[PDB]
Formats: sequence, C-alpha cells, structure tokens
Amino acid sequence: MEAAHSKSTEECLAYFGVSETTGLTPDQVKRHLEKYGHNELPAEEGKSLWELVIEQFEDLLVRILLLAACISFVLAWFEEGEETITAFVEPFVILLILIANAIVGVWQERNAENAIEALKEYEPEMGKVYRADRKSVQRIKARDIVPGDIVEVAVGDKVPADIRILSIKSTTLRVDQSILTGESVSVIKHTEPVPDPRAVNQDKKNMLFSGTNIAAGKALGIVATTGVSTEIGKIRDQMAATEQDKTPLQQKLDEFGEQLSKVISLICVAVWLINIGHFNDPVHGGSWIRGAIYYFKIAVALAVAAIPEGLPAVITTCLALGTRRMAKKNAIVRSLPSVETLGCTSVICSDKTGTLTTNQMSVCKMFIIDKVDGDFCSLNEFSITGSTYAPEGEVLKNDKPIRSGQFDGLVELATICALCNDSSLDFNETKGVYEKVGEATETALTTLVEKMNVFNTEVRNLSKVERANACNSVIRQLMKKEFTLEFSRDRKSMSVYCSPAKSSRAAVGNKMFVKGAPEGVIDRCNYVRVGTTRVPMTGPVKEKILSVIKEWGTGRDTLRCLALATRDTPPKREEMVLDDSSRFMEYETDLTFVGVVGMLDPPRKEVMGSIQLCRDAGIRVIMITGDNKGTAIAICRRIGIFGENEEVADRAYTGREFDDLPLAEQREACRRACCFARVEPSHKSKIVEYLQSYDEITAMTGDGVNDAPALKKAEIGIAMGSGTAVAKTASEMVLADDNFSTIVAAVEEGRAIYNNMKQFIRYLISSNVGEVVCIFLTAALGLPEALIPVQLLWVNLVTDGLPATALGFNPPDLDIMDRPPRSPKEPLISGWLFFRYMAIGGYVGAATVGAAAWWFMYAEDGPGVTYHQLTHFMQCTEDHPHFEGLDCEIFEAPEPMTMALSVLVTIEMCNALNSLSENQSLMRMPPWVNIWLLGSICLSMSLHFLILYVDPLPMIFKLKALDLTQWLMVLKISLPVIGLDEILKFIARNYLEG
Ligand code: BEF
Ligand SMILES: [Mg+2]
Repeated sequence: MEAAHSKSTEECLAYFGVSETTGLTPDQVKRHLEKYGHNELPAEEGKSLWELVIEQFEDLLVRILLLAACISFVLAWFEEGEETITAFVEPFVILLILIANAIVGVWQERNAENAIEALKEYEPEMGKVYRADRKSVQRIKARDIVPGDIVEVAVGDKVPADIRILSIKSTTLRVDQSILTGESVSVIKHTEPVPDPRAVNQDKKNMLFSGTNIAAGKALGIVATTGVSTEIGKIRDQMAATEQDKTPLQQKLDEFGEQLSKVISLICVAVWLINIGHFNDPVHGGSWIRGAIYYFKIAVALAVAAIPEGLPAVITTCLALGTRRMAKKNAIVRSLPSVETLGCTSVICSDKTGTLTTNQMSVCKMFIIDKVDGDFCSLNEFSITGSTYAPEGEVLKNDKPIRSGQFDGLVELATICALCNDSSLDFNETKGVYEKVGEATETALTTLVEKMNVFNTEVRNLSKVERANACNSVIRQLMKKEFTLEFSRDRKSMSVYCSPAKSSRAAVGNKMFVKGAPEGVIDRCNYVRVGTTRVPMTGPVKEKILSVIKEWGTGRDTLRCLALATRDTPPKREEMVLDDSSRFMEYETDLTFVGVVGMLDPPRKEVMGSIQLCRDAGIRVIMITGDNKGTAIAICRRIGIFGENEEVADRAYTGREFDDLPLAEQREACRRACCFARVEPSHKSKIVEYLQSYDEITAMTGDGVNDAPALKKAEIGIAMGSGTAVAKTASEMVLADDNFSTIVAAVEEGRAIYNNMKQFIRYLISSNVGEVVCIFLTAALGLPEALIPVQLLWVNLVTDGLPATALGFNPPDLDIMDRPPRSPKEPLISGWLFFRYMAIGGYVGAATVGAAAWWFMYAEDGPGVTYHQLTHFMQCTEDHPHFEGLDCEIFEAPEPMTMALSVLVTIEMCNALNSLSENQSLMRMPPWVNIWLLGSICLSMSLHFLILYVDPLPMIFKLKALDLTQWLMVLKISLPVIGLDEILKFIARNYLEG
C-alpha cells in the first residue's frame, strides 16, 4: 500500500482488511506472501566467478595479444622441423600468462567482498509481529514479514520494513533515520496522515522506514511495503540502474590499444612495398595452392616484436603493490585500477552525517553561574573535548584542564544530566566501541558525566564495559528516582522527581531535576543557583544567560542548547496528577536555573586537516547532505570548507534552491558552491554528473543508503567502514578505520603508482621498436635474421620483467602531492617521450644487426662475408658461385643473434637506469636512487648468462656465448645510447620546457 502515509490509520487497516488487535490470520499471511513475495531485497552480490574472467579477457590489449596468439598459432603450425623444438611453445606461453592474469584479478574481487563482509550480515534480521496465530508478539525472520502485518517496535529495534505507525505506546516516538536521510537529530513521529502525496521521506512523520532504528519509545504499526518496494528497496534498484561506464586508468590502456592497433596498418605499409614487385614476373610454380608461405609469416614475426608483452603483468603487479600499501593504512581497495585512479581525482565529494561527521551526539560546551552582584552577572564557561560517546576527553576552562568536582555548580549540573535521563551508554564488546542506549541527545549527557567525574571516582583500573557507567552509577546512588515526567512537544522539557537516597543527606528533601529548550525552562525559573546558594532571577541575570545561549545557538558554534534546572521545593506526589503530560509544565515551575550544555554531531578529528591538504593539492571538497542547511553550513565552517564568518549566499544551496536554478546555472553552481543540503539521493548523483561533465575525476564519500547512487557514479566511491552495506558494495574503497585522512594518503599513493606506471611502459616497449627495425632491415633490405621470435620473447618477458615491477619501488619525489592533479585527457606517451623512446628505440637496431652482424663480417671468428652477399644470403643455395663461401647454413648461425640479443638486453638494462627520470640527467638523478632497479639488472643479467650456459637453454634459444672481444664490441655499440639520451634530455631542459 504505497501512499499509506497520506491515508489515515483506519484506511490502512481497512485496505488490508486486518484487525489491529490480533493481526493477520495465518490464512491471510499465506495469501499476502503469495501476492507480494517475501520481505527482502533481491539477493544481491552479482557478477559470478565466471562473469569476472569473461570481462577480464575483454581488455583491448589482452584481446590483441590473444588474437595474436590465433595468428601466431597458424604460424607455429605452418613451421617445419628447423627450430620448432620450442617454436610451438610460444602459444602455450602467451595463453598461460592470459589465465595468469584472469586468475589474479578474479582472486582480488572475491577477496574484496570478504573484507567488505565485516560483521555486516553477521547479525540475523528479526521482526516482531502480532498475528492471529497467538496473543503474544512473535519474533520471526524479517524476510517473512508481509505488507498488512501488525508490527511492534521499541527502543533499539531496527525497523524491519516500511511501516505506517498505528499507535504510539510511549509519550513520544523517536527515530534515527540518518542511515537513510542523513538526518543529524532523531525525528519525533506522530500518527496523523501526511496529506501531501508528494511528501519526501523527511516529511513522512507517520512512517517508519526499514533499516532505520528506534531512538526512543515504543510503537505499533502496519507494514506498508516490503522487498524492493521499500525506501531502501527503491534506492537499491535506483543505484543498480545507474551505469559504471568505464575506468579512469583502464581508459588509458584502452587508449594504448591505439599505438599498437595502428602499427597493424603501419606494417601493412612497410610490407606493401615488396608485394607489387612480384605481380610483374610470370611464374606458375605454386599459386594459391603452393607458393606464398613467407608473406603471412613475418606479419606476426614483427607483431609479437611489437606488443610489449610484459606490461599487463607489470601493471597488475605494481598496482597491486599500491593496494597492499593502502591496506597498511586500513585502505581496503575493492578494485586494482582505482588504486591509481583516486590519484587523478580533482574533486572529492563527501557526505555529511555519518562520513565527515562521526554521527554521535556529543556534549562539548557548558556553563553555570559564577557570581551575581546587582546588574553584574558572570558565568563560569567550560569546553569539553572528545567527539564520540566514549568516556574519553577533558573539561577545560580558558583552554586548561580543570577538575569539574571543584565547582559545586558542576556537581549539580552533572547530577541533573545523570538523573534526568532515560538513556545510557554501553560498550559493545563485539564491535569494540561504545554505543548509545536510547536517545542520542541523552546519551550525550551520559558520556559528559563520565568525562566530568565530579566525585573523582576511580576509573583507571576499569574495563571498557565498566568505564561506561562508573560515574553515572555513583550519582544514581545519591537519589532515588521516584518517577519521570517524559518530554512533551508543547512544554519542550523533561523532568524527574527524586527523593533522598543514602542517609548521608536526608535533610535535603524531594527534588525535581529539569532540562529542556532554554527559553521555556529559563522563563519558568524564579531562582538562579550560584555554587551552592541561590539568588532570585533578575532581568540582568536572565539577560546574560540568554545572550550566551544565543551566541552558542548560532555563529561559529551553532550548538543545540539545553537549560538544566531543579525545583528545590517540589510538590508532594499526592498533589500531582501524572497521567496527563498537559499538567507537567505547571509542575516544572518556580525552578532554580543551574546551567546550560551545548551539543552537536561532531566532525571527525582528522577532517579539517584533510581538507587543508586537499586544497594544497588542488582538490576541491564539496559537502552533499540530506540534513538541513543550518547544520550543513555549521559543520562546513568547523571543518574549514567555509570561513568562520564567510557569507555563503551562492555557495550553499538546498535541494529546492538548486532545482530552482536553470540547468546551466546548476552545472555552474557545482563548480562554485561547496555545500548542498536537504538534497535527495538522485541530487547527489546529479551533482557528481555535473562535475564529470567538465572532465573532472570525482570521488564520493558516504555511509548511508542515500549515498549509494552517487558512490557508484563517482570514478572512485569511498565508503565508511562503519557505514551501510549498500554504500560499501557501491564503492571501490572502504575506510575500515573511518579515517578521512586516509583518503589523502590514497590520493598520494594513487599518484606515485601512476607516474612510475607510465614509466615501465616506456622502457619496456623500447625493445619492440629496436626489434622490428631489425626484422625490417634484414627482410626487405638484406642481412639474415639478427634475432628470432622465441628469442626476443624471453627478453621482453623475463629479461625486462623484474626491472619493471622494480619501478614499483621507484622512489616518489618529496613534492608529488604539493602539486595539482594531472590532465583528464592528457595522453601519456608522446611529444618528447615518443621520440625519446623512438630514438633510443631505433638505436638498438644499429646495435643489433650492427654489433651482431658485425660477427658475420669483421668478427675475428665469424665468416667474413661481404655486405651484399649477406643482404642476398637468400640466394646462397643456388647462385652460390656469385659468392662461393662455405656452408649456406652459417647464415642461420646462433652467434649473430646472440650478439644482437645481448645488445638488446644490455641496452635495456641501461635504459632502465635512464627511464628513471624523464628529463633529469643521470648525473643529477644518479642510478642508485632506486636500489631495486640495480638489483633487477643484476638478476636479469645473471639470467642472461644462464640462458647462455645451462645446456638445455642455449639449445632451444638459437644463441651462442660471445667472446670478450665480441662483448667489448657490444659495449662500444650499446653504451653510447646513454650519451644520445643524456644529450636529448639536455636539449629538453635548456632550449625547451623540460
Ligand atoms: F548523509 Be549525508 F549528509 F547526506
Ligand atoms: Mg549520510
């Protein structure tokens, strides 16, 4: 029955034809279950173990590589017994690596869900209903609840389903809807209809929403909706309906598919130059039945010599490394790519109630009278530290710790706070934290009392559980609580009637301790307490009291104030009627004012500092909350989003004010304003979307259901460890610690990972250029193959492997943060780096066939072949007489290729040291700035000597150990590449912007 809120109680009962006194009959339940299904969200947690792998391979580059594998498959398939002892190994290698990444990534996803399953479904969901079945209330599975059911809820209960309040058993009912509405202070409900059919959740004051919890009171109601029809249900679907388009860095890799797919065409161009050369000569000794087995062979030859086949692993490795580091800070990163992505973020949108704030009401300011003398009235003002329910903090006066017990006024203040209170505080040994019991604004008084410790009770040797009520317990022993006059909306105050307890003070008599909205309570005070004595309430005294209440009620503070007083000579129980709250106000008159306490939903400790760091990092921080604007702004001032006295005319908007703006203005407003309050969940999503329309990598931070859609739409969703399950599933990262500053650390790391990431891409690909420049020089130009496929593979893969991951330990500069986030569209590899790795790329060419072929021509132990009899080596087993040498097989000798490979390797080791800095000379930025890199080169080099000695290896890799004379030639051929780049860099720093 949607719209139940607009209908009356009888209407809702009639609608389902159920008795309010007995509940549904077991026959109706069976029928309603049939017509409405069970109470519950559509079992979540999609994407199976299979789904993951599926999309894993759906990467452009893995695809390119895998496709390569199909083409190379027919090549290794079309190869005769010449070097096919391991030439067909290739496909297995590639394929293995493929599954090698599918396995890892998928591993991380499942893993994630696990850390993300932190006590969250550990506790079974129950619901209390009355059914014709029996007279007593029944505790059943919440999933078995159906619309029409009669439900009962009480303090501490989690509302099982969307319910229409029928009858309130307590004087009043209070609900904390923060987990859904972001509403700071609990909402007091009523049973009358809410006419406006368009009333938002904050207006449905006669409804209880599934997922929320009862702050105070007891009530009976009728279930309106369940499953996906509930407010929380709607949001889950809304959220699910939002699309996750793509990934910020993944997009970069999707983008590198360009540089390679493009070579696909580039090779076609180089090849086109020889194909036509044969459509001129009349030969019929093998058409499309025989002759052609060479044309398609080189296409993959250079292909694989094109794809820097390490990189997908290297990326996973370094990235994952960043993951772990984040984790050392309690940074659960549910996804590997966002790791770096949070770095690129230009904007951080953060929720209020539950994320930027702790969500626990806390008393921090208070005052009693100091002295009264005529028109003079001075107050004793104190401040209180601590921003949670924990009994940890201090009372200060003029910023210095004092002993509250030395102020008689505070002893009575603490006493009123402890006695005039229907709630308490507790320690959840399971969650390991303190929790309120009953109303937040009352628990705040409880913990205040535990901090004050006015009787200096011993608390150092106590357990967390005992510490929670130590001081309060002491005070509860001084007076017997006869009864309490519960809070009423007209009077706006609460009081308790107490009689003397311990015989220590029996000459005291009965007392009434009162608290409530300042104006009404102070107006009912005829006296003011000063220490232990009392003076009459005078205009000058009242003025001073009200002026400080006023200050605390707005401006920098904007605290919720409560006035505390006591009735020294209360009526006799007999002369008091306690069944009608309409009489209470009169009993709470002729009172003695004692003091005032100021409280509010505190910002988390580290938020202010965090927002300042982001500022310096050029990252904006925008508050987007469902709470009222007054509170939104107040918290913005406390954390620094707004100046203490700044005017926020057009920098803070309500949901409505925002909507009253033309789309264009709305969009613009997201770039200017930093506080959006009283907004709906779609509002949050909308704001993020606007930000993204300016090509800004945006992050969202939340805890409640109303954050879920925005969290998902943001490039990086960040959920509070103590937040809802929804918010977490919709996030890439979870602050298990609730430490807001971890976000900044994540940005910092997400940044270091990155830079060093484009790095191992530089150095790595280097080989492919040098690699095909040689194949092209020997195919369409001359000399035999200087290097082969299953030769260059071990290079790219292991030879260049450890060094890359090595770049993961690459030391970030000490100024990586104190600088703005990089361009959204910025390419990556280009301009002066394309040429930087192209030049170096094409150098290795003149170094391979060069220092290698060198063996063929001038190598003291090589043939001594002439230049073009080498560029025509193909015509050896026929036009032999033209160049009568010795054995037409020396052209397929391992020595030349080994000479070439060894040059590739040595050159890459050096370029590893170079790629250290984009434009910094190796003299300015020494190669020992990265110890891992030095060790990786050692490891790669010794792995080279391994492939050249251990019999099995040199056999399957078409090589042969070079001579010291040949190595020295390799060095003279390779080393100078450092000189070339050491020069190109210089030209970049001096005569260029570098
Ligand atoms: F809960 Be958030 F402040 F919207
Ligand atoms: Mg919230």
